[PDB]
Amino acid sequence: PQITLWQRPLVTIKIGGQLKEALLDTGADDTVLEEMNLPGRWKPKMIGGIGGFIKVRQYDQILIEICGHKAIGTVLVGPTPVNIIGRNLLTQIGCTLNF
Amino acid sequence: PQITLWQRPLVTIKIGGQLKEALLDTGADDTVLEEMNLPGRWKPKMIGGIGGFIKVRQYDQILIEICGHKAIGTVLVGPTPVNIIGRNLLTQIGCTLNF
Ligand SMILES: COc1cc(CN2C(=O)N(Cc3ccc(O)c(OC)c3)N(Cc3ccccc3)C[C@@H](O)[C@H]2Cc2ccccc2)ccc1O
Repeated sequence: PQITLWQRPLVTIKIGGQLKEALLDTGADDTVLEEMNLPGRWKPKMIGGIGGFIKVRQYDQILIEICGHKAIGTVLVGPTPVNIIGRNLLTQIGCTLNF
Repeated sequence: PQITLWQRPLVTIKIGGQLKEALLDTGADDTVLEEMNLPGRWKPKMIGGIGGFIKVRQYDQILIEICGHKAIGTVLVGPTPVNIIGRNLLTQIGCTLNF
């Protein structure tokens, strides 16, 4: 769909059998979700944002359905205030910026 | 123009006579730029990001040219690692997210 930016670009996602709302974030290279019950192995990683860095658990090959569209990619899970869908998954659902 | 998201969405901006590159960021409510010379009065403010909070100076009614489109709005200046154009100015240049 076309999303104007007068309010935050929030979308419903289904990940690990759970329903969540997440921000479509063109400034984010990675997808990072708040702490959740997600199965399997993960590697430690660190990401830096405004205000500093956070330690996240990195899961690969995770299925996410973002507004009905399936995608599989890396998901970082950790102490973010907001669920973020970043550019690694936005390219997969064919999302563009237009002006 | 239409911008796909395989690379960071960076654009040239002109602000206070100086030329800079900035990220088009739909996850950012506000525009925050690295420390720069900027004329005027300002109010201290704090913004929260992924690793925590930073103190910024808020400048109102600042002219910014973003890819040859002029906009006037609030600009926050402070210790961000990247120049961020957030939704307060993205709606002014008519930017939409599409998928
Ligand atoms: C509430 O408004 C604002 C919020 C921010 C902070 N914020 C961040 O901390 N991240 C960091 C980041 C997240 C995920 C990544 O995958 C990443 O990699 C580049 C960086 N970036 C900006 C950034 C990019 C590169 C380097 C440093 C910073 C994406 C933003 O939308 C936003 C995400 C966010 C929104 C709301 C709450 C928490 C985080 C900035 C400006 C604002 O006006």
